Amino acid sequence: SHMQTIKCVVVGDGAVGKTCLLISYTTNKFPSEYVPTVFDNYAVTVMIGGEPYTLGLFDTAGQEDYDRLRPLSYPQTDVFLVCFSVVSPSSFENVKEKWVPEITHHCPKTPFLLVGTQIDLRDDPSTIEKLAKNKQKPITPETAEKLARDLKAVKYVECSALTQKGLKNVFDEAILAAL
Amino acid sequence: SHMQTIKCVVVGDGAVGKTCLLISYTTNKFPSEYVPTVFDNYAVTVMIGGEPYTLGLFDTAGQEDYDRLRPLSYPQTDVFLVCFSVVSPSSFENVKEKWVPEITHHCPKTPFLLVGTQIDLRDDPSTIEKLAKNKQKPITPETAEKLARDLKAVKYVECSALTQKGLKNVFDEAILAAL
Amino acid sequence: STPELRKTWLDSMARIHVKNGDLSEAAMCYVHVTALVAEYLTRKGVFRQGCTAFRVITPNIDEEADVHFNEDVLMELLEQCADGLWKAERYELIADIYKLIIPIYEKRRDFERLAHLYDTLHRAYSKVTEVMHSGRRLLGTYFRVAFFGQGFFEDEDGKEYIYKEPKLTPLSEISQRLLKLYSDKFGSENVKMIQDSGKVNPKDLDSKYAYIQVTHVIPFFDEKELQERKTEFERSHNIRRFMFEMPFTQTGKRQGGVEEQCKRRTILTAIHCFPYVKKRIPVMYQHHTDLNPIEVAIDEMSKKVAELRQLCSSAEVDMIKLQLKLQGSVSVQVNAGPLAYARAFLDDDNKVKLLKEVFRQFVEACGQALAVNERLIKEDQLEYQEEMKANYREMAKELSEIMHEQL
Amino acid sequence: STPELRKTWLDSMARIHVKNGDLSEAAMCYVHVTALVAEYLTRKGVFRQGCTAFRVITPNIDEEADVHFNEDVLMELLEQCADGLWKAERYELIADIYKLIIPIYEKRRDFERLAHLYDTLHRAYSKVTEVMHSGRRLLGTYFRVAFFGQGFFEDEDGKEYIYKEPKLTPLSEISQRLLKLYSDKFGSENVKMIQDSGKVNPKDLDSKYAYIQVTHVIPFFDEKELQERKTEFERSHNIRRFMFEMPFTQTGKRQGGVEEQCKRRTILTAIHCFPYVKKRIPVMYQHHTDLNPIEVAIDEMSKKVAELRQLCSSAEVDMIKLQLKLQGSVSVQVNAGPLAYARAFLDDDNKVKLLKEVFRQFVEACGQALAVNERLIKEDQLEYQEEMKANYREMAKELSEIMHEQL
Repeated sequence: SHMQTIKCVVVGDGAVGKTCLLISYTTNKFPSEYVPTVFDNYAVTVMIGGEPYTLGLFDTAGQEDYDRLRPLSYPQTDVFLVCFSVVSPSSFENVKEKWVPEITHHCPKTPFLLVGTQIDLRDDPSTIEKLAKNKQKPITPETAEKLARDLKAVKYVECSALTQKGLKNVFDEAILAAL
Repeated sequence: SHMQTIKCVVVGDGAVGKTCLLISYTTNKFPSEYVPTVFDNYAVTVMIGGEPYTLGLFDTAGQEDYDRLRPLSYPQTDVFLVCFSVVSPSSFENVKEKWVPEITHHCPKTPFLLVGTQIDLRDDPSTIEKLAKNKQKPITPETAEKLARDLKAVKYVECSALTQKGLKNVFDEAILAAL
Repeated sequence: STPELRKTWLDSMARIHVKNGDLSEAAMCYVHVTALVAEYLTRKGVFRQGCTAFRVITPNIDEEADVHFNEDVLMELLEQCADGLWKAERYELIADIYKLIIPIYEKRRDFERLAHLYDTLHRAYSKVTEVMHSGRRLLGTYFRVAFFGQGFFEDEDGKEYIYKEPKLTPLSEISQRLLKLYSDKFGSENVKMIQDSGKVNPKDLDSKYAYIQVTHVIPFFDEKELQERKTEFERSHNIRRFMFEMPFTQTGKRQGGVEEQCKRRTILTAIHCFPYVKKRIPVMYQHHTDLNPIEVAIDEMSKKVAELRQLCSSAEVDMIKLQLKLQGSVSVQVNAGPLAYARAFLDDDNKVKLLKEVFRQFVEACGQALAVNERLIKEDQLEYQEEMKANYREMAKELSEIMHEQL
Repeated sequence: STPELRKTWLDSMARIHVKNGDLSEAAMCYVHVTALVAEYLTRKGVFRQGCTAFRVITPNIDEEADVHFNEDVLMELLEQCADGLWKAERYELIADIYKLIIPIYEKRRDFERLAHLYDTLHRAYSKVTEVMHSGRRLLGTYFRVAFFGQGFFEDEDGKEYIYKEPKLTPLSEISQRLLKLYSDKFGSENVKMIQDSGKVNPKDLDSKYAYIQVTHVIPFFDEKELQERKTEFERSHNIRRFMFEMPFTQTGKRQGGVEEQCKRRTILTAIHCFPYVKKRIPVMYQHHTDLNPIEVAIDEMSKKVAELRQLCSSAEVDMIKLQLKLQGSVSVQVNAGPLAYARAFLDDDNKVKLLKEVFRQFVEACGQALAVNERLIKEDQLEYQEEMKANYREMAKELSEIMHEQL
């Protein structure tokens, strides 16, 4: 009867665009066009296998100032989204070093996906140059899929809030994983 | 679905009032009030255990001129009504001597009832006198019930077409016996 | 407070009808109460029509021309009429009630109530096709009843009614019931049944007695009405006129030979239509029409050809009933036989012509009946069937000897 | 033969809508054909109303103002509209169609057809209460779409439409679909997406490119309309106006801090209502209204109190969704927090008053949300719940420091 409300907690470093993509998707607005909110967290209704689902996206701060409080929101979680930007090697690193350790400490059996962000920046000349001067290149899907299977993530998905590419699919998969 | 049409064949001596009571009952007319018909046989719809039933009453001639043809109408019969007048000792006799022999010859397993007629004549002074001068009295129910159980009739029923007493019941029982 | 008082009486009547199992009379009581509340509320501007909106359900509604009364009350009364008419098995009339409430439920967005009434309507129309096929709906039988005996009946003396009886109540049942009822309250020796269906001249009654006349009637319709009322239900609802046929002869009367047999058809008009809030209704007006012996003959022959036709025209034929009717036309044992009409009237007033016509269809009809029966019989007949065929041939031969024609 | 020709076009449109799964547009096509046949037949005196009888179903019917056309044909078309509207999941509109045929079936005594339509109506109203409870009916999402580039779009250049998309089609889906569609037919390097939701000045577009602007909109209703349209369905059917909200700042523009943040609400009017016989409809007229940063603040706060209230007022509460909203009001991690509004505007234009009011209900609402959550939590939270309680207390204290009040 009444529609069911999936709990999805979103974690990752603080400048990988994670909140931006949560707001863009749930408001159906391009990243530059939404009215800023002083509130946290987002709800969106999505259709999967012909059926509607309310997706509750719980946003978290990726900063250390919040290591204590953040895990409080972890009980009752149906699925985790672990975000890093594909043009930020430190982001990717923190998936391995901080993020999946943290969520699997607290929720050993709750599924999670690896979410690659800002994929439209793989094409940005300036971004590629900045990475080059440190002998780095943007993360590829291949290398992200690997980390996903090695870490035991249900799968890897990636998107650009900017171009909207892959955005819908990311949350389609999050719901599929919770079910 | 479609309502079911019970076959009831009516036999007995020719001056016991049998046709009269068939016509009276099926037309809902007192014996003196119905329009005479040159046709034979009658259909009437009756309600039993809350359900309607079409009762087909096949009339026969009680005379010997008809011994040959009469039994032709006996195949497919669901129930027999064997009629005698309760103020006519010969009638009663013919039940034993001619009528049940005939119907059970042809339909050994089809039920029949004994029907006593003209019961309002048990009270007629003139009729009782006529019977008295031959050392006879009108047949009583007791004596009719006996013949009924001895002959293997399902039961004995009796009526007056004149007063309408017992008339409905006679055909209620005929349908109950066919079922 | 007359409206309130009328409702009180109607509600009280309905309860009694319910205990007695007269559920159509209860239902009319609900309709009359609902009509009076609707009349009131339409005048207040609260509802868009009163009384006349219910005239399609019953013409008797004309008789009905607080904050105890409001929209909510009207709604509950409408719902009650719908269930009342369901229980009375008058399914065809439920939509007339529900059309009046549907817009109210729509306006209130009451979708669960809409769902409920549509479910009832669906079931109602399903029952309609069902009983139209099975004949298992028995809406009642009717009788003229009249009482006589000033000393006994006081004001009821000479008054004629039409009584609407339950189901298939036969003459033997109502006549014995009323005989009992009054035998009990006057003494069996002071109560007489008048069987004669003709007008009773009081001047030849014995003041010493209470008399009761009971006569079976059926609903009567003229040609125009038969065309407007196209179903059995439409010929069983809102009926005001009733008819019976009585034998007479000129030498007075009743039952005679075919050559002398007349028939009087009496049409009686009740002051209200059935069904009504009561199960017995005063006779208002009556009249009659007499037929000749040749007219009677024509009348009976026709009803026989139509009968055999209907039986044959059926999707699925009812064999027994076909046999009953066929045998009784061609293999007559007890009564005079169809030929007696031919001898008496067709042996060499020129509506003799018409009796000839009818006899033409009759031979063909019996013919068709034989053909049909041939395909239904299961051998164990066959002889039976053979005889009737032989009887039919013989009969055709004679009608030619008489009409000097084929056949 | 224009009527015949219009029918041919509408029938052809419907087939395409059916293959595409746009069953509301197919259904409107059936309704328009039925309306045109009804118009024709009413003029011939064969049917009692044309076009306008269907206006309740769709105001667009006005656009439609042989012995190929007759009563039988109208009847079959009515039946088709009913099934069409069933398949489009617009259950509430089926009775409007069936009211038009019911009297015809009654007149013809077609009781099996009556039974069938009432069964449909019953199921329709059952689905209505069902989906009103479960939210599983998804009638579609809407977008403003506008194309730019004379060289590419010819006549389509500058034209704005509202597009009605299936189910819950999100911006990411339609925008990528249209980008593909035109990238394919012009070359990916000649096609640009305009993300800016503001009016695009053509004078600053590059003639070398085809541009596409897509912006999500929702149905718009004024106060009077919100009162007439009392259900979600009534706010999803026959809708002509759409709205979106766009951020701006005076120094131009879009996204700024709370102190500088404006919002423009744009109302767009389509030339026809949805649903229609096409799934995209030209914009006819538009206008907008700007809000102040304090007005924006007031706006967002209210939508939050209403939100928390709705969540608490529920028969059965949805705990997760309650937690999502509650946590995001009192335990804010990422964004500025509700207090930022209080600091920026309530620290010692007198509609400052109203922002104070709203903040009063907000603290109470969060309060109620906490109470409710306390009874739903299964211990494994409790700490979580404790923190939010602690956060809520802290927050109340500060708003007093600012409003100099209780709370």
